[PDB]
Amino acid sequence: DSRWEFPRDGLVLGRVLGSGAFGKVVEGTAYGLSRSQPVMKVAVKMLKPTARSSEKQALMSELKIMTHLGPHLNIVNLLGACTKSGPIYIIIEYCFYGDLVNYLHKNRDSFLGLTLLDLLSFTYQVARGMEFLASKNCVHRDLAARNVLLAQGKIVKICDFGLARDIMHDSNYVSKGSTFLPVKWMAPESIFDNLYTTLSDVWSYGILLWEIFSLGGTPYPGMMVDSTFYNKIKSGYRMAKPDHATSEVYEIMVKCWNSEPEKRPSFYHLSEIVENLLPGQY
Ligand SMILES: *CCC(=O)Nc1ccc(NC(=O)c2ccc(C)c(C#Cc3cnc4cccnn34)c2)cc1C(F)(F)F
Repeated sequence: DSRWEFPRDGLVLGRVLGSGAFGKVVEGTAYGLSRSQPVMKVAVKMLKPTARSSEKQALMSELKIMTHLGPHLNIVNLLGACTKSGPIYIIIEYCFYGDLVNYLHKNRDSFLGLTLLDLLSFTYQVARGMEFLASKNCVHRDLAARNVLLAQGKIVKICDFGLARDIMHDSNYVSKGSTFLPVKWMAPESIFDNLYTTLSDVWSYGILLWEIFSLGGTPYPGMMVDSTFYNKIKSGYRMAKPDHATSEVYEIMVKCWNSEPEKRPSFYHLSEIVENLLPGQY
């Protein structure tokens, strides 16, 4: 679609927010990208010179998929793109607080500020975002706190850095076969039987909830991903309750970690359940 196209001379590129082996996301400023906000801060995903044609095809397809998702409050907001007469730029609205892991770490010590209600809100918003993606038949496959951004007003924005994360030198991604995988976030059917569904996303959402209510802890702390780890998961091992989880929130996580995928709750039902834990009703 040509509606998305934005001229390069209207885009200022700044510091790198994140980089992988062949892609990167840079902070930027866009001039004339909105009539109402003629000077607006953005993030821009682009390829590095290192990238080959396979990684260039993936960026164009990523743009194509993002155009077809349409907008949702809890997904990163696609604003425009640069495609003609140059390398592909994907322009997204800048999320003030950055990624959720670092946000949780920065606010862990002053936690009562950051409140339990804020954590419940993040939990609810992610579920609403994942519900949207599922409705578009998009399986995330890498849902984790590191792939959740936070905009001002404390609004969750699910994202996927993809090529802009160095999964080869990130401890959260374990070598398996030809590539590196977020094993500690993956459902057993994904690890051992290579099945990726919304229901496997629901497992990852449970791991994400553990991240939130541990205030950014590493899942299965101390445990290396090895054959001992793999066998524990198949045998029904699950993480204990994080410090700042209520019993209700822990029960939600355990439901997400059912060994049988069809027994995990939908992202829609998850939204309702978390809603009843929040004060007030709309
Ligand atoms: C169906 C599966 C699917 O579509 N997954 C998917 C794949 C790719 C994305 N793309 C992004 O998340 C994305 C692209 C480009 C850019 C620039 C950004 C960003 C950013 C940003 C904004 N503010 C900050 C602050 C610090 C660091 N980074 N910032 C993101 C998305 C998806 C999705 F899962 F959403 F569908």
